Amino acid sequence: KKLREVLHELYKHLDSSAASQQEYYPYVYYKIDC
Amino acid sequence: GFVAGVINRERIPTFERMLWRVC
Repeated sequence: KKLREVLHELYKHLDSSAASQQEYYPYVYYKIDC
Repeated sequence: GFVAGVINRERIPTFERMLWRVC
């Protein structure tokens, strides 16, 4: 969660303009599990 | 050519942001 905020800081400037986020992130994400 | 919609400024911010993120 802290990483969600920090990576928000490190990836918001990719778009530089604005950025609910939902799965609309400024990064391309998927999950891997058991 | 490029088809142009018409909306009444009801919910343009959220809708257009959703368009920008979806595709």
